[PDB]
Amino acid sequence: SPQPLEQIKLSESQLSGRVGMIEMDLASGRTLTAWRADERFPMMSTFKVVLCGAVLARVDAGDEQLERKIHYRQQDLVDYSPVSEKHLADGMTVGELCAAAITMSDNSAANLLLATVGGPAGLTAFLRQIGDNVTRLDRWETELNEALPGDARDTTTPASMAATLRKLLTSQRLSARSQRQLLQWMVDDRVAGPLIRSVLPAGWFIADKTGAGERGARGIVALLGPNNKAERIVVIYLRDTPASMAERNQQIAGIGAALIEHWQR
Ligand SMILES: OC[C@H]1O[C@H](O[C@H]2[C@H](O)[C@@H](O)[C@H](OCCCCCCC3CCCCC3)O[C@@H]2CO)[C@H](O)[C@@H](O)[C@@H]1O
Ligand SMILES: *C(=O)[C@@H]1/C=N\C(C(=O)O)=C(\COC(C)=O)CS(=O)(=O)[C@H]1C(=O)OC(C)(C)C
Repeated sequence: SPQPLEQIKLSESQLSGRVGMIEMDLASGRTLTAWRADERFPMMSTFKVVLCGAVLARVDAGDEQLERKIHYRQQDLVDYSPVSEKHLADGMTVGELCAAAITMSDNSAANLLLATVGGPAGLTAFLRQIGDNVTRLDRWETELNEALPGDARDTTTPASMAATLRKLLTSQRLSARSQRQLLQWMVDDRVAGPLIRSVLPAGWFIADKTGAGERGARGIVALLGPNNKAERIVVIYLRDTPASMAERNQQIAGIGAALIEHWQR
């Protein structure tokens, strides 16, 4: 593999699209690699991690309980509700909804949670409260995936998303139990976690949330490290490429390979 930056560049050349990437030490916030780190990319389903950070903040304040059962109706459901469509009769707890959103990318679960935090405007307000002045959510699932060229709606930057994830996971804004819960949801991702593990060398930790949207949009927010440790946050977004999903996946994996082969920097 090339050095990480050279691999990132190669991925742009091959995809004809923009890549944005940060590699950051989880414990300290040291930025190791940055590419288009201040440029905007659609969050797609990666927003669901920040969403459940906002839910957890409400739990910590005594304004929410992960146990609380939410009952909902079939007419509430949007496209791709693998977990939530199973629970029309019995409902789902707030914690189950976050598990479904983060680990299954259940869109209706995400919208049910978004309602509880004041919708897209409420989530954006929460982001501002934790000092992210850049990331914004404007729409609900599934319109937030539109990825229109030049549209600032529903975007983050690699730098802001990495800093925000670090704040949620480590900064004691959330309680110890809540930090542990958010981490565990990412560890438990079923959409990409097992696939990623199948290609990672033995000894490498992964926790993640992935996303995909229109116009080639694709992304991952992850924790990665050797010695079975979540050493670094890695955030990679792709936009405005006509490439197949398989090719987008393989380019992201190629960037991962470059990081793994050149880890000590
Ligand atoms: O010397 C380092 C390693 O080099 C190879 O490992 C390869 C591995 O066989 C391949 O499957 C992976 O693909 C990359 C898979 C990455 C998966 C996605 C990563 C995510 C995680 C963080 C967010 C962005 C991308 O590359 C590594 C590095 O060459 C050897 O197989 C392995 O025995 C050795 O320990
Ligand atoms: C988040 O990025 C997305 C959310 N849900 C979703 C869907 O709306 O269909 C997913 C579909 O997963 C598949 C391929 O079965 C999860 S996802 O991460 O792939 C994503 C998304 O919208 O994906 C596309 C529909 C754009 C492929």
